[PDB]
Amino acid sequence: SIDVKYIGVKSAYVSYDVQKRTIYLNITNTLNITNNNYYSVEVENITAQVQFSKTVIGKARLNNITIIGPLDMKQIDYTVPTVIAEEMSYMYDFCTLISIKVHNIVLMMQVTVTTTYFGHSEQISQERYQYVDCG
Amino acid sequence: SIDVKYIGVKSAYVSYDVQKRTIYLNITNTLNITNNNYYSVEVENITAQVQFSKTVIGKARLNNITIIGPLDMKQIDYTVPTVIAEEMSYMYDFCTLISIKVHNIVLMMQVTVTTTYFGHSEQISQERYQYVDCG
Amino acid sequence: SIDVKYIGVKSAYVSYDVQKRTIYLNITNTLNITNNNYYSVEVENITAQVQFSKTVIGKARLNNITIIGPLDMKQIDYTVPTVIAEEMSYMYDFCTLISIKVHNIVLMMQVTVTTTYFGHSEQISQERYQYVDCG
Repeated sequence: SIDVKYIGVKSAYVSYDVQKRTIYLNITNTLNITNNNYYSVEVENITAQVQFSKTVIGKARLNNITIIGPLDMKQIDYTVPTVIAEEMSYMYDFCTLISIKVHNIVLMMQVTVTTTYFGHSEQISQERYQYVDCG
Repeated sequence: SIDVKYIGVKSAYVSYDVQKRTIYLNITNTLNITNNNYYSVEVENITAQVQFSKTVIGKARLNNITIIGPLDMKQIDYTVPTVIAEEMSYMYDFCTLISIKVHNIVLMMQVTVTTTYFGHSEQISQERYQYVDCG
Repeated sequence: SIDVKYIGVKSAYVSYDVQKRTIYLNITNTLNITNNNYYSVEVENITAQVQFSKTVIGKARLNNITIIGPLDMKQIDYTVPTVIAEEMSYMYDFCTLISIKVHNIVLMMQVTVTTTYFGHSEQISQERYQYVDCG
């Protein structure tokens, strides 16, 4: 990868930015640029590539075979009872949360059992996260 | 990888930035640039690449075979009972949280059982995180 | 990898930045740059690469075979009971948290059982983290 940048606020080549309650008087500028970028990414000069796969079974006897794939889940349990009794009193709540399995991002590729691969593979993730905000 | 940058606020080539309650008077500037970037990334000169895979079974007897994949889960349990009794009193809450399995990012690649791979593979993650904010 | 930089606030080539309550008067500047960058990353001159894999089973007898993958979980348990009784009194809370298995980032690659690999592999992670903020 090339130039995978995360900028918090602002990005530029040249910036003359002026913000607040300042004062200019008689400012002069100038700029001369000769930029050039000969990207030559991910090029191939191949004569004979032979991917392959096979299986040969002869005079065999096979019984009770099991091939699971990854990331299984079984017999899980969640129990979040919230009981509230009360009598002749005073209560008050604010910004109460109960969270179970709260996802944000799930990126999956080549999640297989068998995988012959030739080439490139990328996974990029840029974000600004904030779960709870109260006051 | 090339140029994987995380900038907190601001990024530039040249920056003349002026912020607050300042004073300019008779400023002069100038710039002469000859930038150039001959990226030649990830190039191939291959004559004969032969990926492969196979299996040969002959006059065999196989019984009760099991091949799990990675990242299994079984018989897990969570129990978060929240009971509140009360009598002739006063209560008050603010910014109360109960979190179970709160994910943000999950990036998975080539999560397999068998994997023949030829080439490149990347995984980039840039972020600004903040879970709880109260007051 | 090349140029994997984490900058807290600001990044530049040249910076003339002026912030607050300052005073300029009759400033002069000048700049002459001849930058150049001949990246030649990850190049290949290969004549014959032969990845491979195989299995041959003959006149065999195999019984009760098990091949788990990595990162299993079994019979786990969590028990966080929160009981509150009260009588003729006064209570008060603020910014109370109960967290169980709170993830932020999970990056996984080539999490396999078998893996023939030829090439490159990267995993980059840049972040600014903050869990709880109260007051």
